[PDB]
Amino acid sequence: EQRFNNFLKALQEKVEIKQLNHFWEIVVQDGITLITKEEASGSSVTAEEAKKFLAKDKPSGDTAAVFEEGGDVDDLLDMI
Amino acid sequence: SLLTLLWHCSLDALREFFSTIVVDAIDVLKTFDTQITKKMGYYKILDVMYSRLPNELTKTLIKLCYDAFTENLERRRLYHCA
Repeated sequence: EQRFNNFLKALQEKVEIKQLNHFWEIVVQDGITLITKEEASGSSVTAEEAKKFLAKDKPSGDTAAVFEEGGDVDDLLDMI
Repeated sequence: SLLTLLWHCSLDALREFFSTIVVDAIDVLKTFDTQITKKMGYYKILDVMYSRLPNELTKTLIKLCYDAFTENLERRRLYHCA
């Protein structure tokens, strides 16, 4: 049980750091059934609630795009 | 001649005269001594142009000058300086 619980944590974070079009959103909306630990209750349910909603959104950071010599170009396109 | 007027020209006639020759400078921006001398003058006039104040094409022009220095006979060094 707990082994697949930490496996669930690992796979969830792995798909999170992965960026896909048909990403874990389909998995999560079907992962409404036990995507999180259940060996001792209490922590199990709250961890399930935390993992269900994947937790927030805010963009920040300069020169973080593909081919940084275009990141300044991306910065260049900010004046018109 | 030019920088004398440009540094002291009225900031209204500056806009008119430059806006007349924006693309006239963009196109020419892109033996060989004539080319480097013309680009000398173009840098030495566009800097004074920009010194005043900020269409929308202008965004491109930045890169069009940046590479001009990043390249790595003394006229070449003067070109990099300009």
